[PDB]
Amino acid sequence: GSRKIIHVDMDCFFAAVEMRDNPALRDIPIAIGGSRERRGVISTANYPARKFGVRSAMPTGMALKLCPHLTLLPGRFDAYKEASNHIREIFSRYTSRIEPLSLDEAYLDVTDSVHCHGSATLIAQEIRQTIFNELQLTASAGVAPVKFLAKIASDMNKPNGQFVITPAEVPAFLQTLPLAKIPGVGKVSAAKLEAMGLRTCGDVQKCDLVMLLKRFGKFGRILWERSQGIDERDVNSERLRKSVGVERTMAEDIHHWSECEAIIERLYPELERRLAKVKPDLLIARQGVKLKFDDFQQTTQEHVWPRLNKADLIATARKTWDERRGGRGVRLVGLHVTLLDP
DNA sequence: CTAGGGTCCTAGGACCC
DNA sequence: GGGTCCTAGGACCCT
Ligand SMILES: [Mg+2]
Ligand SMILES: [Mg+2]
Repeated sequence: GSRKIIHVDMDCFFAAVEMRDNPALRDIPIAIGGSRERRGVISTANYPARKFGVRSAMPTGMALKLCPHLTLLPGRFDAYKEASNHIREIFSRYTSRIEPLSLDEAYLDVTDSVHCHGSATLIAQEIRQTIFNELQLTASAGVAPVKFLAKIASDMNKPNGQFVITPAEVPAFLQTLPLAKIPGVGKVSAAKLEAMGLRTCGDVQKCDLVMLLKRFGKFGRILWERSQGIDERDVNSERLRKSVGVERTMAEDIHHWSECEAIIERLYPELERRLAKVKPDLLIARQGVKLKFDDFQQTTQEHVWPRLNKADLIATARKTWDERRGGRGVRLVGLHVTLLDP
């Protein structure tokens, strides 16, 4: 009763696309991200930039101090979306059991596959080879009996490689696996887990489920399970978008409602155009706004509302501006919509 | 020196039974 | 007091 799960993951995705489309970028350090003047961050970087320590989510000013010749690119999201659609279609040639997790990656359940003599290892390799043909981009892959181990595995032999974890290999792999590598255990949780002496799955295996449940709730059950290789989550090909949002951080903080209003007027057409692609009649479940202050606290306020409406967003932003700004400056303004249920 | 696109979980009061 | 909706906030995911 053992499933075969593939996780496919594109290498340096946004950067790989820019280098394909402009070979002059192949061997110099490059990164997609907002300039330091726009208070931006790195979305991702190629391997020459990563050599300098440039990483995703690094403030761009830090990236540039580490790597002064970093070439900064704004991003071509239709180019990325197009490569995303193309790899998903490549995935469909092998199975319909496809759960995309972002533009550049997906789980595949190939348990019931007839391709490559039922070998999940060869399926993954054929998929990666096919993606290199056809798109001139490379991908890595992970093969395992459950989702999270497959997703961990695709990072281990990257770029342009794969890694297989058999059931026989699961207990050795788990024993020294850092908790922070489990998707969904982030910096905050890893630091709480570290501070009680829990660093690895082998550490958590020596723990009581009842204690984990008291101290972490449902998360403690996930921790307990994952540390044993337990991950019964099914590959689900039927997930749907639940929200759409548009926000911008300005180059300088704002302090006047007129400035905030001016920003919303430019945000709103963009929110409308994006909603309309998925919901032509603009019918929605909720809409709302987001401010982030110069002390980096953030507030959202949103409400039931039947259809995208600019004036109500302005009104709501006005209340938020007056009712919970407390005189600090504002670095981000955002608009947001919750989609209807079906 | 701290983005923008999102998902999921938690938690209190409202409301309904 | 138990479901469920409403709303806010936050950890976390991807590049
Ligand atoms: Mg990737
Ligand atoms: Mg990815």
